[PDB]
Amino acid sequence: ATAKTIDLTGKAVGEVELPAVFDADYRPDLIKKAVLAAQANRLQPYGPRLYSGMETSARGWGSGRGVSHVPRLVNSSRAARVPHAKGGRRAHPPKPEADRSEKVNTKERRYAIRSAIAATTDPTLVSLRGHIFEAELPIVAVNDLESLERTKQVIEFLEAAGLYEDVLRAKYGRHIRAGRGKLRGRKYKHKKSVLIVAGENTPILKAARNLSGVDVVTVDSLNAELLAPGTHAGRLTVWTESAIGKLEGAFQ
Amino acid sequence: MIAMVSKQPRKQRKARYAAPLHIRQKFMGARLSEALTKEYGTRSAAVITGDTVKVMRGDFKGTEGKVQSVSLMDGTITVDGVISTKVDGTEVPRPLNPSNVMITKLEMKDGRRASSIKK
Amino acid sequence: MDTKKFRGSRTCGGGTHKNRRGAGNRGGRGKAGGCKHHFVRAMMRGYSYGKHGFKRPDEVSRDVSIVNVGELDELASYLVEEGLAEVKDGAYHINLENLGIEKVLGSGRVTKNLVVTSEEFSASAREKIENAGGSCIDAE
RNA sequence: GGUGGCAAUGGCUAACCUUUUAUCUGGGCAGCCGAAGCGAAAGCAACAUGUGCGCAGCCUUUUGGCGAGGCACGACGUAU
RNA sequence: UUAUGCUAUCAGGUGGAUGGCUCGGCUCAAGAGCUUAUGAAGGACGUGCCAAGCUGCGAUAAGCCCGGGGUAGGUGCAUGGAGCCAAUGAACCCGGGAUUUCCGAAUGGGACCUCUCCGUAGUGAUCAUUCAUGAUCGGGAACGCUCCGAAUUGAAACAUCUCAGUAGGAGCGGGAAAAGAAAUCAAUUGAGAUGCCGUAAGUAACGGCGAGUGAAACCGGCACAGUUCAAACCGAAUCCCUUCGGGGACAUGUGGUGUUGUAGGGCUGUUCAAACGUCUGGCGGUAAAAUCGAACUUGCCUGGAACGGCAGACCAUAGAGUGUGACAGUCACUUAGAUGUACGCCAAAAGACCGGAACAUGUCCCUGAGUACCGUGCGUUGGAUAUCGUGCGUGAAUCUGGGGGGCACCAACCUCCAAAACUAAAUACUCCUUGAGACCGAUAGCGAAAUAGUAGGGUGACCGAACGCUGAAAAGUACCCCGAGAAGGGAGGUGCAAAGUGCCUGAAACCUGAUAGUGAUGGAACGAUACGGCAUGAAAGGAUCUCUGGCAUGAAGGA
Ligand SMILES: [Mg+2]
Ligand SMILES: [Mg+2]
Ligand SMILES: [Mg+2]
Ligand SMILES: [Mg+2]
Ligand SMILES: [Mg+2]
Ligand SMILES: [Mg+2]
Ligand SMILES: [Mg+2]
Ligand SMILES: [Mg+2]
Repeated sequence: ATAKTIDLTGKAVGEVELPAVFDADYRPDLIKKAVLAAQANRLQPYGPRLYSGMETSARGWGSGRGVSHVPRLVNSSRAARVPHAKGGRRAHPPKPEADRSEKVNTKERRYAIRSAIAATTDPTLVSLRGHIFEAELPIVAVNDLESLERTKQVIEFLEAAGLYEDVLRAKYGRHIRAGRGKLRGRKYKHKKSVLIVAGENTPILKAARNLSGVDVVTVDSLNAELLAPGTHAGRLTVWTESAIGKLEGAFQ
Repeated sequence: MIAMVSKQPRKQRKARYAAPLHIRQKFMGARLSEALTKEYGTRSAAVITGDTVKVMRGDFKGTEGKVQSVSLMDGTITVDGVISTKVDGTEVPRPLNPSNVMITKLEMKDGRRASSIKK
Repeated sequence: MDTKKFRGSRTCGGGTHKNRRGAGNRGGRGKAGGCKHHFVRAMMRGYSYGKHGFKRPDEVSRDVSIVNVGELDELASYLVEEGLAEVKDGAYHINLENLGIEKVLGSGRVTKNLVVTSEEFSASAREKIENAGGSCIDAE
């Protein structure tokens, strides 16, 4: 329906009418479909080498020797090339020619994204996603937020709006994950706190770029993953007036 | 130097461990005192054998002294008065990492040291 | 299939472990054995032997696109809204040459005066068009 | 098959452009399927319910009435 | 005190799994892409103060010299003794040079001889030329082009077919290569080089019409590019080398014009003026090492060791990480962002160089031959009487001409000009460079976490491993005793901890000892259920819970 405009002091200084994207229904299933499709589309092929365990020239010994029939080396008895021999090929390993990508049609993907955008207004789901805040959703801001070029100003705005608690939770709950993720480059396990959506490319993109667990994107790059990470809708999103005015026919 | 061009831990550790001698000169750095960084325009520099430093972490916290030895390979600096006593009883000096120490006094026996700290 | 369901069942839903060996547990490879031991399956799936008829060249053969007079009559106003046809003197003047359809068939009813021009009209399409007061014109 | 999107004014886009580096957003009507079938082919071209019964459902003097879908005819296109 | 034994647990040995870590591997993407007779790659041998392997280098031999960066230590994997080098700026990295034994394309002759013979001092072979000089030879992970060319297998047999122009082979060759500017595709009228991608489409087509194989055009895209010869007419008007004197090619034609289809070009005349292209140029981008780049190392607590808990203060175009005696935005390297950068690469303004396009003209001239086409055979193809190749035979016409329009011939209509030649970009691949990863985590991932194509096996083609982990710091066990002992043991000490030299945790199998039960009258799938003996029962299990009785209500049954 309609919301309020909050300036840099944090107080609401004007009533804004939300576009028709905001009054969409709640669809966790289509949110999950879009989220899984994007996560599959970002994937990457892997798999062993073309002849892992298979470049040997081993042949079986046949019967009459008291050993099993597995392939063995031509000049020793050591077994090779079979999936149960030591050093043998992985039976059914991953292939680099696999196609892990998924697909959602553009109409239902847009319906999923609109369902995610409507979820940002809902206080119960936004407070049900671990987001800790006292602001009154939706948090629309006047368009001065685009042109502030230092993260201290972003900190002051988030404190004024009642959203700095979730930023602190993202920063101080950012914790080391377990297992093989750390060695492969995924040391810490992160948190999602604040999502800023400016109308166009401004210095707020560089401003809140370094906020802990805070993603900032223009309305054009508003995929459903930003609106609902990990198939759960209810991201604590901060919009502006410019994003609101560039949103009347965003996904219809 | 290891950039955010690569963020993988294995790549960064390989670049550090196989880094050449001219990149291992920068490994010896440490936090200066407040006075030195205020009077030298940079927040830190590299520690040379001889300048007085104070170990601000470990078993020898706050022990100012003269860096007796330094190895560019292992990235280990040995401090006067920060040593170990062996079973023989002889005092073998201990190697401390250069990040553990904080410089208090410089060593201007090198005229090139001024351009080494900055520019 | 469901790999994790059959972890423990040995044969993995295949009966004897002597089943599931190669092409012999299916009766050849592909749609083979269609004259000897898969005759009835060939009949059931359409693999039965034989050739029938001929083909004309595709360069001369043409498949015309059709539309019935009921479809034209019951959405001619959508044509005038869309701009593919207009209304003169109460008769909806609709040309088939630009809608992509090249034949007209009289499936259904005609109510409004449709001045339809097309490549070729069926006899009953001509009858239903002329009964309603419209006209048919063959367009080159 | 289960779950969904859109739905005769139908559905999906493929390559590809946009990448602020493989995500993503907006495009991309070529094309495939559906929309009319029968026939080897030339060729021709149909029902926007004419009728009967009747479940759920609604109404009802609780036994009947109306009855989507369903079942059975009739009519029509084309081949022989 | 019952041995040999049995079962369960415990301690220790042997052992090296699990767990944790990891400078390796794999996969994908993006760049860049040749080298070699000015002697490569690859190999043999040598090469270090103590140096065996690997790596690097070559009798100047883990090196030498010069310009740039860096600056205080260096002396490889591999911080031992003694020396040496370095503030005359080394080590190290980028750039430019020097040295660069023998073999190897190996090239003065020769190889069971990596050396040897002649020394008249080495251009071996095939080639071009003015006989001055120059080219080719080998290697390169795959890709590219040309030619030759199977079988397993599928058809549930098998031969046409398929497997498959695959596997393999020979030649050539570059950063790309091939293709390439219609004697084209269409359809009644259109399009306007080629390549690659999607679709047409499992359609046409082929086929024991079985199994299977299987396009193109239209269309939508990536990228955009058009031209040069032969000839007509002219006739040495030229071209290459050079010691600048001259020589060589060439009248068997160097060069100019010209290059094509509702035909073009030449000869005759007329009109306009001159497009694209070649060269000079380096304004500016790009470009070597590399430079700078924020803010804590504050108090107490535990700890050996704080990055941690409790308090406190700051940075963030920079909360990506890695190291650091444990969880690090603020300690170091860094990071977002700004810089510097020689040689090279691209490069627009501003100039010089040749010129191009039409008009009318006609009994004029030229416009590719063993070629197009045809007969026959074979291969190949989806190509069917209608694919392309080429073996043999035949074989034209010249603008009043010739070809195509999926059997042939006639006619109309449409469309084009072969048999001569060049041509970026879009595309393909990964030795190499960088990045990334729901990838593997040491019996996995390359075979190799590389003293790994190594040890080892084979005459040979060739086959082919295992081995990772001390601790924060060696603080790597002083002194004493036993012992023949630089072995080993005890005592003793360093270490928070022996973790006590393939040393992190340290399983089971197996072995040794102890504890409990039983045991030299005893019957076997080693156990399930119930009841007892012995030992345990601290934690995690019960406390109206355990044992023993009375009272109340008591289903089925019932003395
Ligand atoms: Mg392996
Ligand atoms: Mg059976
Ligand atoms: Mg077969
Ligand atoms: Mg060659
Ligand atoms: Mg060509
Ligand atoms: Mg084939
Ligand atoms: Mg940073
Ligand atoms: Mg291995």
